[PDB]
Formats: sequence, C-alpha cells, structure tokens
Amino acid sequence: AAGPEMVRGQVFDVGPRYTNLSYIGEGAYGMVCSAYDNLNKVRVAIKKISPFEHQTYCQRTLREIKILLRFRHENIIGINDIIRAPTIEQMKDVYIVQDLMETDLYKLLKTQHLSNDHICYFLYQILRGLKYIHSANVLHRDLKPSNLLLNTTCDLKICDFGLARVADPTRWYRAPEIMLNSKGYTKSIDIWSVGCILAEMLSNRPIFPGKHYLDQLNHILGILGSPSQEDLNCIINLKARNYLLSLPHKNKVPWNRLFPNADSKALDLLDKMLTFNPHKRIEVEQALAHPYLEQYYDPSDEPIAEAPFKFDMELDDLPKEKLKELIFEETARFQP
Ligand SMILES: */C1=C/C(=O)[C@@H](O)[C@@H](O)C[C@H]2O[C@@H]2c2cc(OC)cc(O)c2C(=O)O[C@@H](C)C1
Repeated sequence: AAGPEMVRGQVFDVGPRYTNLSYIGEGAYGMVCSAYDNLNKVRVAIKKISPFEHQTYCQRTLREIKILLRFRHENIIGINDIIRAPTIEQMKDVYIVQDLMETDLYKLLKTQHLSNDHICYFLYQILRGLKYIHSANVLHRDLKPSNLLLNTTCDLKICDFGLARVADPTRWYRAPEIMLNSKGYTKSIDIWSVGCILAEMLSNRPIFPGKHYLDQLNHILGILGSPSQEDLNCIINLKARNYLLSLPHKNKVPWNRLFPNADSKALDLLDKMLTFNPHKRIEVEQALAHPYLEQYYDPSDEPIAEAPFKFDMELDDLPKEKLKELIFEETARFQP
C-alpha cells in the first residue's frame, strides 16, 4: 500500500508490521500515533523520537529505553518493540512501540469527577508501580497526571521515564527540596509528586500551580505554611535557607478547608505525602499500608525488582555520537 506512511507531514516509517496510522500527540521531538500491530494482531501506541542532535535528548532516550526494557510490572508502560535503521549512520529516528492505552489522568481530570473508590484505586496503582520503581533503586522524577495512562478498565500505567535516574540518596509536581538545595536526589521527590496528584484527584485542580519559578515555592508555603525550625535545618544550602527566612510568615491551611468533601483518611495520607521536610515524608511501602488504601493493599501482590540498578553510565558527559552508539546497541535486542 503506497510507500512509507505519512502522519501530519512527518515521516512515520514503521515498516509493514504496523499499519493504519492515526495521530495522537506531539511532545516536541516525539510524535505519538496509534497503529495496528499486524504481528500481534493488537493496536499499539508508537512514539517517534529524533534525539540524535542533542546530548540531552539522547540521554533521555537512552535512559528511558534502558530502564523500560528491564522493567516488568503491570503499572508501568512496557516496550513491545523498538524500530530503527540497520546502520547507525541511517539511524536518524527511533520508534518506540507500547500498549495503546485509552486516556491519561490529565485528560480524565479535565472532564470527570473521580469517585472516592476511583481516587483510591488510581492512588493505589500509582503507589504500586512506584514501589516497584523504587525497589529497582530508580527515581521517576517527573510524576504528573499526563504521565499516568489509563485504559477503559481503570488499569493505570506509569509512563515517560526520560527523566529517570538511579537514586543518589512540569514545575507543578516538583518537591520543594529541588527548588531549595541540591538537584533533589531522594525517593521522597516522587512521593511529593504523588501527593500533588492525590490533591489533584480530590479537586480536579492542580494544588500548586506556580506561574513562575519562585511562585511555585509560594504556592507550597501558602498551603503548608512557613517551614518549622527543624524543617529549616534540612535546607542546608546557604542562599535557600536565607531566602526562606526572608519570607513573611505563613499559616498552615488545614486540609479539610481545601478539600471539604474528601475522605479524611485520604487527607491524612495527603498530609504525609506533602510534607516539606523530605525525611519526614511518607515512603512508598508505608503509603501503600495506610488506612486510606485498605481495600486494595495486598503486599503479596506488589512485586519488587529482583535486583536494584546502579547505573553503568551515570554522570554521562558523553558526546551525542557516543550516546547514539549505546542507543543503537540497546535497541539491537529488537533487530532482525
Ligand atoms: C507515555 C509518556 C508520555 O509521553 C505522556 O506525556 C503522554 O501523556 C503522551 C500521550 O500520547 C500518549 C498516549 C496517548 C493515548 O491516548 C490518550 C494512548 C496511549 O497509549 C499513549 C501512550 O502510550 O504514550 C506513550 C507513547 C508515552
């Protein structure tokens, strides 16, 4: 049929295996289409990426592929297949094939009230995938509703691991310690994000929607109030600590005034996730065992990674041509 299929001007060269192309999205260098996998007789999502001229875009691509080839968990989108040219010279583009999901949490939150069972079930599933990621000693680092994919039966998968890193322990879902001291290197960063997502499910409305960089921190303290003395001591960067002190006092807005209609158990969980001090922040295993998730919590049915990562390339500084090379090698699993 014709030649290489074309979607909105962009070449989508996915051989005869995948046909019936239909546009879904365009997150910069990466267009997402749905397709029909003629081998497996299913419909799939296919992401086209062209990272090879940007070290950063190569690092995200390598990281995502490396991680996701190694992960196997129901609440994490897996990689079915990767398509690419037989020679690194001709490898200009990379197509990642994954399960077609039906919607995402962001989309879903702009159209629907979530019943408490649903919020509970989505939360559960987020935390279940998170437990597996963290057992692998990996930080997602970019949890937000658009990275939470949903099917018609409410199965939830975590997506986009391009910012993931081996733990070294949008702006709206960023832990405050990332704004404050180092480049945020604890698992509690992900828990924070999940608190933001929880709050968003409770009200259909982002909890800390900072319009600019320092505003994000004002939204956070607007709600949690000024950090306590002990909490100030965890900000160990000179300029951040002093900045915190230069801020006018702020009251802690109680959770039931922001969410008058929420399950009080959900709000208790929310509190522990949206804890300023990262050391006092609830961890994933305790989050799952919280009373709020009582009906889904099943630790015999919450797999962990068999072995934790410890990255065989981290601190990169690798040139693009080198990253491309590893991307070529890691994508080789899938070549004829
Ligand atoms: C999953 C990570 C992302 O890129 C997200 O930002 C995601 O929101 C993008 C979104 O296009 C995907 C998408 C959309 C639908 O229909 C709503 C179904 C899908 O299966 C996917 C998908 O699989 O996204 C993957 C490729 C990336």
